[PDB]
Amino acid sequence: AGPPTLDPVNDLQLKDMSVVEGGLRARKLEELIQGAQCVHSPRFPAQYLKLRERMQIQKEMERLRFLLSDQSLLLLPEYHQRVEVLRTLGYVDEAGTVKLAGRVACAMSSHELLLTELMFDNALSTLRPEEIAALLSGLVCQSPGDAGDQLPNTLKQGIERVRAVAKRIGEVQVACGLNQTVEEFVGELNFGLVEVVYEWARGMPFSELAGLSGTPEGLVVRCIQRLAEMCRSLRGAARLVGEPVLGAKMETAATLLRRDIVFAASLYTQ
Amino acid sequence: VVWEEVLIMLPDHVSIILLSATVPNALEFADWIGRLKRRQIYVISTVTRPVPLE
Amino acid sequence: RRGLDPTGTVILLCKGRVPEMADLHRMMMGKPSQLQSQFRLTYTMILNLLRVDALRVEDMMKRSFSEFPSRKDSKAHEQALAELTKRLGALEEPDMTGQLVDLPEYYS
Amino acid sequence: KSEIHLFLQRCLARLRGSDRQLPQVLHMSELLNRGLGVHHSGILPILKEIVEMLF
Amino acid sequence: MAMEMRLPVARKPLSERLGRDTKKHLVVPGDTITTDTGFMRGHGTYMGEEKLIASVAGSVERVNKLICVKALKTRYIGEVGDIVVGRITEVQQKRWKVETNSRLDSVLLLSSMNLPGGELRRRSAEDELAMRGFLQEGDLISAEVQAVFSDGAVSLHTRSLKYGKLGQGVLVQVSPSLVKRQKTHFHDLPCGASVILGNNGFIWIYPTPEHKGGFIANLEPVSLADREVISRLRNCIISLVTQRMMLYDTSILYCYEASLPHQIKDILKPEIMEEIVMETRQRLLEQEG
Repeated sequence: AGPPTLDPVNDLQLKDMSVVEGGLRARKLEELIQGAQCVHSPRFPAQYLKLRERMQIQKEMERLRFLLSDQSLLLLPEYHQRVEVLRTLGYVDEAGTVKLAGRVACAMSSHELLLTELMFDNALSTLRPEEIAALLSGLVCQSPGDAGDQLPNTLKQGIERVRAVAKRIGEVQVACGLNQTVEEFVGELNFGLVEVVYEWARGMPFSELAGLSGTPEGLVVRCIQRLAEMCRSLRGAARLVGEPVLGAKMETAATLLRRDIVFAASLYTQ
Repeated sequence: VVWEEVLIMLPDHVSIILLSATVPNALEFADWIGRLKRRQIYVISTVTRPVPLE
Repeated sequence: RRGLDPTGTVILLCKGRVPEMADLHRMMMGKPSQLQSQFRLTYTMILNLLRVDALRVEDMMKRSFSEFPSRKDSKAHEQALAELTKRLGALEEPDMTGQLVDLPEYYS
Repeated sequence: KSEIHLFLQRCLARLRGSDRQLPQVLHMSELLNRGLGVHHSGILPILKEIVEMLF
Repeated sequence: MAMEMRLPVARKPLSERLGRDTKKHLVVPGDTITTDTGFMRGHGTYMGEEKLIASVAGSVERVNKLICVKALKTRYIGEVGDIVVGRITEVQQKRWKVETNSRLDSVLLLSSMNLPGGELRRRSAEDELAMRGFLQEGDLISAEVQAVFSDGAVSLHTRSLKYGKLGQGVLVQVSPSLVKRQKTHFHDLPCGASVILGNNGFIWIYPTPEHKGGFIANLEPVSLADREVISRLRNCIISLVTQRMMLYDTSILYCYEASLPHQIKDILKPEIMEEIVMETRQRLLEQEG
């Protein structure tokens, strides 16, 4: 009947719960098989083979349907986890219907999540245009961040009222099925180019601007023309909501930002 | 992802002319393009690059 | 250029230490990397495609290049499914009455 | 060098005087005078295409 | 034929027939809304002296910093990616003018139009002469809004296959606040006809396009069994739209099924409408609930 087989659990000291449990099923199944009825009847093997063949046939067709199925997609669970995070926030309500707050974010360019909550959570809409033209630089400045302690007392407050929104979106980001850390989410935001764009917007000549600023003046103009696009796209949102208190100081900032060195561009323009 | 998203969203009334530089597995990339769109593509490749350099 | 020079030269200048030639051969003499795919998802794509409704996220997902090694034989896949489902109906029902009652449990 | 100084004269002097004299443009046109050039995305685009114009 | 002549009946106010108490917050112009430290004004309100003053009758709806008042009667306001239906009222040199129940007119640019042919043949100034030939005065289109202008004007485009000039059918105009926002405003109801629920208040009912841009005329007689269905849906749409009901696919299907027992000609009475609206209300109550 078979030579004495080594114990998978005790002889080899494999103290795995799965191993012991699988062993117990094997002993129980052998005991139950010893009391089987179908082995005895006239044509057990033929109908057993028929049942086996039928089971393989069912398995083959269900495998073929699963191959040609939508659940076979790789990142579909990630898409669902990226939709539930878009639904916990009041953007999408139920099964493909978009709210009003979910229609403001569509007509933007970058940082839709962090910018719509800033428009709603009032932290910037009660400031002068020449300052909010400086805070919005922290999104797209793309430089190492070291601020200055000589800045006004409101800026040392103005910087953490957006990092709080970052530490309000990160928790729902992480605990929704996504694999992006909250800390590296706040690490995207840096404030290297925050003071320079301030004196730049107040209307002071660039000659000493480049001298005092500790950065080459080649990325400043690109950061400027990136900022002016989001300021041109926030007007459509302020118009959609119907709140011209911010849409007026933003229009003043937009007209206060357009200089002539920016438009110089190339040699044979005209 | 920019190129893939454009290529999928591009309609079927345009004849694209891809210009790579000796990409190895180019015999199935144009197969995929010719199958996504109901269009027929042709593949050209050369050897013996001129002005030899060491 | 297209013949507009005698020759050309590409000098490698190592200034700190030996350049570990064994990886030099992996780069100079070696076929280029295969054209892989880096399809990924972002909030911008979904937000833009949710407002207007002419496509779906599953359609751009499946019609991408990452699913190419899987969807190259789809038509054959449902054709084989149809043939195999037709082959399902040709099998008579195995006997389940009498002393063959325990047959499915025995098979399991 | 006369050709360089005349092409540069018709290139740079198309804008305001305050922008005409800046440390980046003098520190680049000086090395351009000797026949050198530095090209990267961290310089002004008008100074970016000048180098490839001369090259 | 008897030309029945009934007599007017006084209306019963307060809606006591069912009985409900509202839990909302209702305001009228001049009322002072919450005046806390910092809030943002919506559409329907304005600001005075340290006061948020409502400027239109309705109910306040706030999403987490925003006080606004939603009126119950307005005109259509355009939004990006919104299905609309309109009619040509002016044909200009380089544009048409379309009326879609908005505060202004809507412009259909020649640059955005599926010209006959439906493929890449040409676009030049020769088409400008015949553009005013096919899109004549008083035609029906079905397009999609492109963008919002700087004075509340809307530009709409027809860059698809499902959009373009429409054919035979009937039109029913209602207020542009009874159409429910969805993700599929195109429907193919299993009755014998279709419908487009325009977000601007235009309801278009036409028969199913048999099998399978205005290229086809198809000015041939429509079978008798299709008119009776279109008339049934026309009367049912009037019935549902009138009292309160918000319109979408299931309500119309439910009332259509509820309208079989008695004839299409006899449903114009105040009470037959009531006995159908109440039945649809309770069927929706026993299905959703």
